[PDB]
Amino acid sequence: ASVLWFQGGACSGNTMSFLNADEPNVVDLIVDFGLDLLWHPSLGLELGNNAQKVFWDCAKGERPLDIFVFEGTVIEAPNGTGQMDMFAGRPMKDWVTDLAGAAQIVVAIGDCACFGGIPAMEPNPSGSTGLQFHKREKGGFLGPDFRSKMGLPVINVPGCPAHPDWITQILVALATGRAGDITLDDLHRPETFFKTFTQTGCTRVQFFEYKQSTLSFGEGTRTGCLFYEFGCRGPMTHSPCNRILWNRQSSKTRAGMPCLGCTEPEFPHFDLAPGTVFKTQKVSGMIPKEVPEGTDHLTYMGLAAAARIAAPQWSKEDMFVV
Amino acid sequence: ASVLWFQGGACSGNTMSFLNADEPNVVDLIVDFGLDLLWHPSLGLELGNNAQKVFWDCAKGERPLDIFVFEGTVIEAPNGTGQMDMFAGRPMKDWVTDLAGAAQIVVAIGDCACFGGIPAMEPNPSGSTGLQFHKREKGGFLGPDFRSKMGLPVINVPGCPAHPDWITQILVALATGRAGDITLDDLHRPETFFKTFTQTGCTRVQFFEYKQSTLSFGEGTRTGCLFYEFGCRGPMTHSPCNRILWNRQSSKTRAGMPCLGCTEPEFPHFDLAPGTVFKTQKVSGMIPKEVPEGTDHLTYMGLAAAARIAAPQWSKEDMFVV
Amino acid sequence: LDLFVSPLGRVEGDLDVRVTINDGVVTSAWTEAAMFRGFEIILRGKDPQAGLIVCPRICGICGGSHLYKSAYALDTAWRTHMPPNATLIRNICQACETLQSIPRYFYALFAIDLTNKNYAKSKLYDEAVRRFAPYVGTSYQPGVVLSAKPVEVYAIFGGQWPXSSFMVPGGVMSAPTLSDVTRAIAILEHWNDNWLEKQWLGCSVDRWLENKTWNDVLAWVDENESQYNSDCGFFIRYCLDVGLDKYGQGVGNYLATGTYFEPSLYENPTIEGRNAALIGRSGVFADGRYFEFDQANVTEDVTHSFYEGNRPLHPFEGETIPVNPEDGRRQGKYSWAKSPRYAVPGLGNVPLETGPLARRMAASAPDAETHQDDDPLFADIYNAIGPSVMVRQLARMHEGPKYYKWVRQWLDDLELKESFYTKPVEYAEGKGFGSTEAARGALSDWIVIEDSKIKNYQVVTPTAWNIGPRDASEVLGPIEQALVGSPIVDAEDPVELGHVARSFDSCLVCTVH
Amino acid sequence: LDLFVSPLGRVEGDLDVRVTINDGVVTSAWTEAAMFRGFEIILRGKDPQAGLIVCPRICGICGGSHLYKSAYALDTAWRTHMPPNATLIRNICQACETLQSIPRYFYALFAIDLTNKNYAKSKLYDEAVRRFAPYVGTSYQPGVVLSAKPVEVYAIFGGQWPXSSFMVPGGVMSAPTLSDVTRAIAILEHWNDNWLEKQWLGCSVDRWLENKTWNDVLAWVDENESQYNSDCGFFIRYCLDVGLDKYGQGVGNYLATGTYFEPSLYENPTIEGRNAALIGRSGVFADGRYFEFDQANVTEDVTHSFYEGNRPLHPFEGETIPVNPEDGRRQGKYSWAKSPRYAVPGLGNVPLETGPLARRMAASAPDAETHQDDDPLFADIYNAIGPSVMVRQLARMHEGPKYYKWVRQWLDDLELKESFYTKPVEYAEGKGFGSTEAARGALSDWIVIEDSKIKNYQVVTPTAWNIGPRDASEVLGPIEQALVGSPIVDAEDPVELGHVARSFDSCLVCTVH
Ligand SMILES: CC1=CC(=O)c2ccccc2C1=O
Ligand SMILES: CC1=CC(=O)c2ccccc2C1=O
Ligand code: FCO
Ligand code: FCO
Ligand code: F3S
Ligand code: F3S
Ligand code: F3S
Ligand code: F3S
Ligand code: F3S
Ligand code: F3S
Ligand SMILES: [Mg+2]
Ligand SMILES: [Mg+2]
Ligand SMILES: [O]
Ligand SMILES: [O]
Repeated sequence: ASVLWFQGGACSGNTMSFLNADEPNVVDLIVDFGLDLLWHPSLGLELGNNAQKVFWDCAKGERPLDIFVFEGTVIEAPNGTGQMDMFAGRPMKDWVTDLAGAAQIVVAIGDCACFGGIPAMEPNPSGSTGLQFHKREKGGFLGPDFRSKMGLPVINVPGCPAHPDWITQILVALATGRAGDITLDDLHRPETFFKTFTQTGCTRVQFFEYKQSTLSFGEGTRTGCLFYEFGCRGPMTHSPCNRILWNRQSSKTRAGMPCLGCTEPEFPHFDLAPGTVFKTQKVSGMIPKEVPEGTDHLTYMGLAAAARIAAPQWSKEDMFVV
Repeated sequence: ASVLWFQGGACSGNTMSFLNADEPNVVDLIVDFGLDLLWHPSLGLELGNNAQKVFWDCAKGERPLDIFVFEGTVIEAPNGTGQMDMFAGRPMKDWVTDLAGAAQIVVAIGDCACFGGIPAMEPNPSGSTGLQFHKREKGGFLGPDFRSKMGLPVINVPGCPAHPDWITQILVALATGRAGDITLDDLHRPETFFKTFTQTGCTRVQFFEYKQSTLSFGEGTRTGCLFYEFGCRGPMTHSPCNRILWNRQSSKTRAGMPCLGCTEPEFPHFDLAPGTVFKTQKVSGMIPKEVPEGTDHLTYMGLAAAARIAAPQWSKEDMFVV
Repeated sequence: LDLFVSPLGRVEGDLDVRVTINDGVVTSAWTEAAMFRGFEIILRGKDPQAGLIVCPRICGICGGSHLYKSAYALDTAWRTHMPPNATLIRNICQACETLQSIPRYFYALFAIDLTNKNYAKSKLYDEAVRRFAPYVGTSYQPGVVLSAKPVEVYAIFGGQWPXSSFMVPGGVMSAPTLSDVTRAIAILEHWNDNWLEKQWLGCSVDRWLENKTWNDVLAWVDENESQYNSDCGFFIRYCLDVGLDKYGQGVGNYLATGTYFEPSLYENPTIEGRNAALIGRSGVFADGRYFEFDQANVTEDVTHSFYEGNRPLHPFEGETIPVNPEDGRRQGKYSWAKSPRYAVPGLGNVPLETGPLARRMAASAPDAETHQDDDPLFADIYNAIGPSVMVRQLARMHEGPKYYKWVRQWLDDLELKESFYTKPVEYAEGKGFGSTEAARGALSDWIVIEDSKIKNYQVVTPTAWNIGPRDASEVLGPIEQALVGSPIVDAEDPVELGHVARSFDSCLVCTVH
Repeated sequence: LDLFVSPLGRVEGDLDVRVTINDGVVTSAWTEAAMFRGFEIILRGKDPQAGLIVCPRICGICGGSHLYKSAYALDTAWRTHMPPNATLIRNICQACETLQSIPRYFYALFAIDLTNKNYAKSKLYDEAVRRFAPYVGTSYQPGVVLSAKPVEVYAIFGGQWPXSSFMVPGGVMSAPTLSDVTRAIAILEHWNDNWLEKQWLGCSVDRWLENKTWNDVLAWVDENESQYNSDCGFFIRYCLDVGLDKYGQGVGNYLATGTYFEPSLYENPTIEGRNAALIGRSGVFADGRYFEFDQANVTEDVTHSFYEGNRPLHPFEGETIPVNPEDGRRQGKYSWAKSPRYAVPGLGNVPLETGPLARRMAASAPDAETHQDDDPLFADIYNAIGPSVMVRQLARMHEGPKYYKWVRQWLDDLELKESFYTKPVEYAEGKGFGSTEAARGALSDWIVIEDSKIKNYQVVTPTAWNIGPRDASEVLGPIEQALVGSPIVDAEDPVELGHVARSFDSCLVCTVH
């Protein structure tokens, strides 16, 4: 299947994360899984008119385009012209319009493409938006009703960056005849990865269960959960990040970094406003302003209170010891 | 450092698990980390008298023996003679006596060597025991006061089998000058791996937190925690199994198999007596006979009751979906 | 010359081989399994599902095979229902363990002996040393390192390898997701490309499987440089150059219990319906004739084994009653391995060589159904050149490409929306027979459940078939006969004995359990 | 001939290159950074630590470098204490990201152009195609695949790569365990053995680092077969055969801000004490003279950039005020890249080439302290053959062995019982300067914190230094001058422009942020 990978308001993190893919690695995926990577800004051999010829053929339908992967935001500034992102002689948004409409499948890889991501934070100088979402609001650049030629919406592979498996395993499924096994949530994210939470498989959930808080970074992360003092969004973030470990090693939360909720459309949450970075917003200094998904403050706090009293001794000591 | 790896009442699972090692792989560990693997039953080139010459040199002190790795039980039957395990012309226990006393470090890899493991279950036909433990009771075959020439007790790398990292990372630490960073718990297990629980990083802890039970195997494991109906011992088992994934993929509990507590000295717990296999022992059908480590039934049940009422909707639905 | 080799390593456990060498050739051989754990004894009185935990611990390399048959023993005992997906997962994981065993054993346990000084005069010796030298061999390192990949697939579905018990009566514990299957395919494809095709074959698995005759194999070696210099092509040329095709023939009679059930044909596992549902066909090849495997014809003799007993026992009524080796040796007993024998009509209870070669002959049997392995390659090799260390090895390595394709297809066959487990009725009563083809051959469990307890649990492992000692009729076990006729160039380093014993991929921990 | 290359890919972002070709040689060049996100604008008014999240998103390949300097900007702004372990972890992860970038960029972004048909007549062309062909190159596949290993070490300490923010004022968020360090060493050793030594060098890192002169490098290539046929040796021979040593010289003046602080010398990060504590030394090499880097001499000009401004701004008072490209082009502006210039005495504000080559020249500066990189190799190469695409590339690949050894030692230096983080005081006020050496060169953050908010946040990336357009004096940026003099054999496929731009490892997402 032909794959065209374009970068708009991108940092290429999803490409680099994609290149870290293992089982399959990127090379085997490109070569050994029938996925003809027509071009990629970071990997495509063609340049200049030679590259443009590939793009136009896909855009105009001269050659089939099975999967259009878009990384980065759709940059519409200035004044909706998209000239803050000029690619191959056109505003990148114009390429997105043609290629997304010519593609059998459109995959938004990374928050930028999915929802707007970091470039879409206020004041959004680049007029950035996602392909089919602007943050949580559906519609993005292509509109809510956009469907690829196979009738699917933009497949949103979120993350900042997306984990390689979140895209490669989808590509393998498409290449191995399992496109029908791919179910998408309301944000068009593959449920096989985004029905879990970042907290799912986190090494600190036991501390979270007993409301034992990581109090400090570094050696302080040898114990406790990052929810209460570092604003970890794991319980409110859908991701396999602690099920499918990053780089096959770890995750933010395992390493002691709070989940930033980067698989969720609002990322960066609160637009990294003062006091919201690596801090848990609280009411009266005790009640987190945001509770885990599906929970209410009353029951969560009541359960949290009971959990503290029942907290075992080990939950209050270092567990990730040398 | 010279490594001599012997198998007593072993199944070689720790060797095979060891051979699955990655970062480092076994070959790089043997060759590239200064660890001279003098012999190994599954890998040693020497056989017959040629192999015996290596063993005797280590046993008699002709050549240095830095690390003596013992896999499998110390078989003492019949009548303490050890002839149910004859190796290289001697009862294996006799080799253990000489090599453990001649080794700078003695590593028991696997429950069999650590504590007796499966062969030590009643009626224990082979008279199996661990090097320095018989189940939880310290002393095993070498005695509680046994110390290697570097003053360390038998380093117990438990598991059935041990994960490759539980041994290789220790070997790397020894090879890279980090022997002093290795701290052992009361069971002589490396705390860097065995301060966590199997539940630490399990993908089902959220279900455990909200006391949502896996009700059936197969597709039933797409939700819930295995503690309540499948006797998962994760909360009572010290292991990194869900921190350092097995085969770099998964763990028992992530895959839907209850933790059997195979890093704990009592494994197999209850000697696999009827009703104790993949079942949670309960009192009156509601109260688990064993609660998580550090917890008491009263507070656990009280917290469990509160958790059920506060359980969010997602905790009652499939999360490990296709 | 009476030579006692102790230890004969790289046979997954403790093996001592005694041979009588006359004029440089072994005239008699004794295989001594020297380590006993008594898992069958331990399993008595235990939970009916305790075998799912204990039996994998019979062996690290083939424990998943133990799990596979242990689960099917319960499936038959409890008349369970096996969802097709669960059968696929069991098949995939059984094959994946074998796919891991094939390179791991070949390079780590077997091929390093190809660097033995006895072959120093071979024009290929230097290349063999470069490739197969322990821990530094250019083929050793990747083959061993990549051998972990297939069991990553096992771990994807079983949580870990070794030491999963995820195959339970009624199916599997696991609920594979899409990423599990896609990753498993990716791991399998990567392993097949990187080791099986690039390193072992130097060609596609399809090209190797086009070999239907020994001459095809020979032509395949010389067809092009890649296949010629592949580990397979080099191994064949090395074997023919150093004489590994000249000895290790063995009994010439084979037992294949088969495995890899077709999901639609073994949804309700039974002993009677087992053979028809097998993809990797069961079959007993004896006296040049093909026989249908029947577990009822299996008997274990302990006349020369360190167990009590006076007559062969069918494993349903089998006993594992140890005798002290000191007393046993006074009675002529020399091994902890039982002596499994198969009642072949006209031949009586005869030793049968188990393993890949046995499977390959079974796959060459006629009347193969569409789902069944139908491969005449090793019928032709058997008739052309007969069994040997090389032919036995080639049968093992022939299954790599064959099993890979099966696993690759089974992964496709998985219907991830469908059931992986049917809650069985844990009947307090039941007799179950679970058998599979571990990497080393016919692995069988006979379980008797009574009063919701394991009344009897008898495991017959492939290496017990092969390495089991003489039976009551003093008929040598398959490895013992294979050892007979083996040249011994150097008595101090009798590598040929290792070749023969290792050509069976002998697993002594399995042998005795 | 006026040639407009759009897109010039494999420069991590959108690059359009306009050149004026006369008689097959570029006489003038314009580098057009065509994509703008305005992270500096976004960071205004945000949390003081928002840069730790935002700045890594400037770039996927070098985001950890952004994190490294973004954290140090806060460390200096808040006068934090940096435990030695945290400095080590930052150094390790910064280097590991660069160690990942070096092969990934070389094979995926740069080397595939060596298969361009313009080199079809080279006796080494076929080998170059076999090695460096995209996605199938025998060197491409392992180099790209293994490039993920160093960032696994990054992920061990940072949780993931890309997209960690684990470097915080006061240290790092993470608390590495013993298995983290041992695994990191094992990953690094495996990567060094498998790619850096076996594939890239064909020899040990120590052997390559014995090269102190260009002649040593040439002798190293011809010393033996392994080094001769290593990717490095082949690359050098290929460059000398196809003429990559003949163009891409560039400005010849270099900026190295340095990174990799000695833990004992930067426990209390300050702007003034930065240079002395650096292991990878800072240094400005201009007009054949060595100068000490001073961030105060950095100015960014936007005369030909799509930003408002009439005079160069020091980034502390820098502004990122976009102008519409349509209007900007009417004013002669042609790039979203600012024009960073360095005030070198006697030369004024001059473009400085950033990158590995700049570091190598800085490492050749005299008066190196014991902890500091002291390497005269590229001073000799610079004097012997001067800068070029090849020499610039060799500087990049020279750091692989050099940084590997540093990382390997830093991992040993970690004292796992000691602190990884000192709780800083989140001062509402503070001006911070964090700089590092991303894979592509000098990466610098100037942050102004006021009212517990980001008042100003200016990022100057190495490729902005290199690819930044003409300044107010119409002085071409380093890549623009490097492009000037580049032959253009085929105007339809101007690969030489790609070589020059990619020889800088140009990252356009970094360029503009
Ligand atoms: C209310 C509350 C208190 C904690 O201490 C705590 C600790 C760790 C995670 C969460 C919490 C939490 O929600
Ligand atoms: C008492 C109790 C009830 C549950 O439903 C439950 C579910 C999942 C894990 C644990 C539990 C538990 O301990
Ligand atoms: N394969 C294998 Fe092990 C043996 N013999 C079993 O069963
Ligand atoms: N390396 C790198 Fe990226 C650029 N240019 C930064 O900083
Ligand atoms: S990784 Fe980069 S491309 Fe966008 S989604 Fe994150 S900023
Ligand atoms: S359990 Fe983990 S995902 Fe965050 S909320 Fe606590 S650190
Ligand atoms: S920030 Fe993103 S990468 Fe995972 S740990 Fe949180 S969802
Ligand atoms: S893997 Fe085997 S060696 Fe013992 S510890 Fe478990 S039975
Ligand atoms: S959280 Fe996991 S470790 Fe067991 S007890 Fe529940 S399945
Ligand atoms: S059975 Fe053992 S391998 Fe881990 S999941 Fe439980 S401690
Ligand atoms: Mg038996
Ligand atoms: Mg800037
Ligand atoms: O085995
Ligand atoms: O970059």
